[PDB]
Amino acid sequence: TRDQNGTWEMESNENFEGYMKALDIDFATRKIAVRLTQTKVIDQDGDNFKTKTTSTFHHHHHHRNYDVDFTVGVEFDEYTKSLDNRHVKALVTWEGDVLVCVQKGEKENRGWKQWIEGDKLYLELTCGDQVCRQVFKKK
Repeated sequence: TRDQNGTWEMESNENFEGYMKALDIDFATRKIAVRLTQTKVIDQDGDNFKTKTTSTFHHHHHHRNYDVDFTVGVEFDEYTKSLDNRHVKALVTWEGDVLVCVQKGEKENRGWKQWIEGDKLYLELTCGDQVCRQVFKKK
C-alpha cells in the first residue's frame, strides 16, 4: 500500500550515527542524538504530502522538528536546519509502493526510501556509503 497517512511512533533506529557522520554532523551533536526517539505525522492526499517529524532526545531539554511538505514529481528546496544545515534540491517519486527521495547536491546516494508493511512504516536514510534503518508503528 502507498497510503502512509497517520501518526507513526519510532520503534527502532539503526546506524543513525553513521548517517549523521556521512553528513559531517559534529561529535557533540551526534552524542546528543544517542537513543533519541521520534514521532512522525503524515498527512497524505495522494501524491501531496505534509510531514512533521519530532525528535525527543534522551538528555536534552527541547525537541527538534523537521517538517517537510512535497508533491511527488515536483522538485523542491530543503534547508536541513536540524541536521547538516545544507541546501539540497529534493525530488520524491514512487518506485512501486516505495516512496523515494533523492536529495540532489554534493553528497552521493543522499536521500531516503519510505514504505508501509502491515501497520509499520519503514524509512531507510542514505548518504554516501551509509544506510540508517528506522521502523515506526502506527499509533
